[PDB]
Amino acid sequence: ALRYPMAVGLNKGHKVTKNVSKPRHSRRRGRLTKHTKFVRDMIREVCGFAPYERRAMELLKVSKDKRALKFIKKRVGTHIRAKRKREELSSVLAAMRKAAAK
Amino acid sequence: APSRNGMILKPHFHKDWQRRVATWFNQPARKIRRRKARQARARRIAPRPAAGPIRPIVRCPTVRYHTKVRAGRGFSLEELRVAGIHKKVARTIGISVDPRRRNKSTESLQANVQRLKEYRSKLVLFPRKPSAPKKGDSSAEELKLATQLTGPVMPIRNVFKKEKARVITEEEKNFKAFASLRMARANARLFGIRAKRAKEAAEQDVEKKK
Amino acid sequence: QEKKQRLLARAEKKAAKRPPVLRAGVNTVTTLVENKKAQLVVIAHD
Amino acid sequence: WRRWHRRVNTTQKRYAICSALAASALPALVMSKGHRIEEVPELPLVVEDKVEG
Amino acid sequence: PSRLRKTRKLRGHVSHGHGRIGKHRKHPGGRGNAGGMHHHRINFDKYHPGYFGKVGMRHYHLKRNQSFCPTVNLDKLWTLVSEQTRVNAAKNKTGAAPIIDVVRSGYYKVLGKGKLPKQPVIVKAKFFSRRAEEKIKGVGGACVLVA
Amino acid sequence: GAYKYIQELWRKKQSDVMRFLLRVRCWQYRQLSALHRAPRPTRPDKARRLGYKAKQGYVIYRIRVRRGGRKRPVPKGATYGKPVHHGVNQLKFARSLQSVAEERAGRHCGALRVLNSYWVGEDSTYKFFEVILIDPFHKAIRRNPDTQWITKPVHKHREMRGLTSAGRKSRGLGKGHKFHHTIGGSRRAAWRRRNTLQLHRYR
RNA sequence: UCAGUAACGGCGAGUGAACAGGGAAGAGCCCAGCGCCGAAUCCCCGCCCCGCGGCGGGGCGCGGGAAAUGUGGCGUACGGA
RNA sequence: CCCCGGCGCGCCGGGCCCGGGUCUUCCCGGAGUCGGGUUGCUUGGGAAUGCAGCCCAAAGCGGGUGGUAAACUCCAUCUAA
Ligand SMILES: [Mg+2]
Ligand SMILES: [Mg+2]
Ligand SMILES: [Mg+2]
Ligand SMILES: [Mg+2]
Ligand SMILES: [Mg+2]
Ligand SMILES: [Mg+2]
Ligand SMILES: [Mg+2]
Ligand SMILES: [Mg+2]
Ligand SMILES: [Mg+2]
Ligand SMILES: [Mg+2]
Ligand SMILES: [Mg+2]
Ligand SMILES: [Mg+2]
Ligand SMILES: [Mg+2]
Ligand SMILES: [Mg+2]
Ligand SMILES: [Mg+2]
Ligand SMILES: [Mg+2]
Ligand SMILES: [Mg+2]
Ligand SMILES: [Mg+2]
Ligand SMILES: [Mg+2]
Ligand SMILES: [Mg+2]
Ligand SMILES: [Mg+2]
Ligand SMILES: [Mg+2]
Repeated sequence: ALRYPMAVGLNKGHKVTKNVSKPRHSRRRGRLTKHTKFVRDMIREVCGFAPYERRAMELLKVSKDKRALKFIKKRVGTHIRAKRKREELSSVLAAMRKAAAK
Repeated sequence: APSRNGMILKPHFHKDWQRRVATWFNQPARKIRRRKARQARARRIAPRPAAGPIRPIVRCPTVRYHTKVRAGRGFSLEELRVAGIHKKVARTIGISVDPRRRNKSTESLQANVQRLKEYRSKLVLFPRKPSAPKKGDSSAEELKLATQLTGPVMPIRNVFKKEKARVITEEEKNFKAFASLRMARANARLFGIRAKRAKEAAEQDVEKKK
Repeated sequence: QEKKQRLLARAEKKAAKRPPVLRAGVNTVTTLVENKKAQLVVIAHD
Repeated sequence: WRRWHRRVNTTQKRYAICSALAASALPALVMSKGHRIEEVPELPLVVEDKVEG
Repeated sequence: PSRLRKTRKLRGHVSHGHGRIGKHRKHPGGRGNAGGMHHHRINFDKYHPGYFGKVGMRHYHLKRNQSFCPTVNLDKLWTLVSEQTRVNAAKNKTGAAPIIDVVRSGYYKVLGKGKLPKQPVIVKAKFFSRRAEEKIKGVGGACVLVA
Repeated sequence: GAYKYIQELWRKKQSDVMRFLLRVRCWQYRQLSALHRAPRPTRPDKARRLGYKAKQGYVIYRIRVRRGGRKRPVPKGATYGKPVHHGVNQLKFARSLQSVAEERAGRHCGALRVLNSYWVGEDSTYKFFEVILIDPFHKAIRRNPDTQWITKPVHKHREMRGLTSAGRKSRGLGKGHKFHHTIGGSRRAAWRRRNTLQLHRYR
């Protein structure tokens, strides 16, 4: 058919050629590096876990995952931050099982 | 008290506004001072252009102004990179640099790249040591003609591509401008729910199938 | 005092190998230990 | 902050300059302004450009 | 000028034009818009219906550039191009119609008020009204959409 | 790379290691006077990333500020006003306790310039901050171009005009839609401009 | 200029910004950190030459000190080595 | 006619031994801070614009923002302490 660019609709906009360039280096901020992961895993060996993290893990051992999130969320503050935190502790608990199994 | 028909007015004079009145009786004296600092600056940097560094072209944001272009802050690193100008050398020879600005499309990128190349073609460059020219410097003949420039460098102007009269086709005559717009609004409004309904529909029948 | 001497002798040697040495500091030593370039690390107790 | 200054439309200000120039060429009006032009050769009085130097 | 104002004529007349009985007191009735729902209710109801109350949704952070959409009617459509543009098209024989780009003239939407001359034209705009497109089509023209 | 481990180590303030060190050090800090010259930065990593350098002319001070809000200092709690201004408790001070710590260090050592500060510990009653100060007349400071800025008379008592990092946090500065109060450089600057009547000659 | 506007408000009295646009002016940069360089860094003392009413420059001292709990060079998100 | 200043041209002794393009391998960040709860003030900022006290208390394809609270999900945009 005949079709025009339109100021409304799903394909709205004046048509231009998009140009692809490397992302600005400021956009990699907060990317984990193997050295910074190694340093954080070392501090985790020296220091350990916080009392709230340990209490969360006790909830996760008995498979109280829903209650574990609510405790974590109440302590860290946000759902997304808690979801990421619950996952790490479960990964830690999973690793401890494997190490014991070995 | 109100009196017959009248506008309801809410003047904002319930503070101590007289303590903070800014008269403008120094306006002509400000205008002279600003001009006198433009002249002493033009003399100070001559033959460099009085206006200042060359600025790029940029399209104004929002739908109210995107039909217009103007002078931006400075050329972007992608623009300078494509034009073979070192970013630290750009400011020394009258070119402005904007590390923040991103080039999203090619055409705008190319327009500033060409603007740079045109500017580099008009640049008359005086040797660092007057008696010892160097590789990139302008010849002594074209230094005798180097005169200061007034006004913005290579002024930016909104040019319109004129289209001549052409015979209207049956395809164009048949196009439905109103219907096309109204249907486009509907499609972009019901897209998300329609996709949801299609997904649920498949699930409902699949459980019947399996 | 004796690094000044070595440089002066280096000038005499010029006008006409690095021996092994300890490494001081927690910043220097930590980087060496991560690189596995240290054979023995001594840490003060206080 | 009494309003000392007044805006006058450019079109009117130019009008006022045309009225002044038109009036300046009529002996009756220039006489009636008190000027002693009873013996100037002509109105308007145009002299050669030498007097500019 | 103060020489043309009432004060000069009111010299010698006691009360200065505010009456002997009611006098000129400081603020009888209140200051500003006091009393709208009270001793001043008739004036507000009589002359400012709708003044009190709330209506319609709030919209935080309104940006008036988002709804920029200047409009032009069809009766003004041919002024956006020079005169010789129209006369040349009307008298030529090949049937070629001129292009009127209303965005270049600072308009986005084309409205239908008025009638067009019997002369084909190609119109470019972001938006059209339904009657604008019909009227534009009635003279042999076409509507072209731009983004 | 030791400064990386220390930075990460001090992020685990609830670990067993850190709890022991904070507890004992808060106890020690609590046996001294409220303003106390310190011999070296308690936190070499934190101090240096705030601008400190381990050279003559940089000095450290430890300040002890009482915790809690600002009680309105009115006799017998009477405010003599309207009910909206009857509050005596639950009121808060506009500036942080880190800022107040810098001001107390800054006022005491009037001949020194305050660079920055950091948190070293706290208990239920006291917050402890170490403040970095610079002697603007030592020659290790005046002759180094990178630090000649802080010797200028415009930088006298930065902590007392809300110019330090801690001090400038209560001023509501920043870019974007969240900080429209301080367009023009400051709240008063925004207010003056917005509350001044521009009467042009031709109006 | 947006704009007495979006908004706030016994939604009463009242209060009330910003983006975009046009101008004045126009300028950009530096650390910590990550690294590598024999601490390559700095202050003060005495003697010698120049200068000495903005106390500095150079040469010499197995002269003292700060500094490996980190000074200087390179380098900082536009990436850098 | 005096003085100060500025702008230029030469000599002595110093410092710097300096750059660009493409490949290859490497490195890259600010914590009792963010964010969350509550309280008080504050704002036009309205299920909370900013600030502060107290409590909780982070992460690293993370974090902040995207003007109506919240979950899932894409985008865009910056890179705080
Ligand atoms: Mg009346
Ligand atoms: Mg009236
Ligand atoms: Mg009478
Ligand atoms: Mg009377
Ligand atoms: Mg009267
Ligand atoms: Mg009366
Ligand atoms: Mg009155
Ligand atoms: Mg009150
Ligand atoms: Mg206050
Ligand atoms: Mg904060
Ligand atoms: Mg800032
Ligand atoms: Mg208006
Ligand atoms: Mg009411
Ligand atoms: Mg107010
Ligand atoms: Mg603006
Ligand atoms: Mg300008
Ligand atoms: Mg470094
Ligand atoms: Mg940046
Ligand atoms: Mg930063
Ligand atoms: Mg108050
Ligand atoms: Mg208020
Ligand atoms: Mg929303």
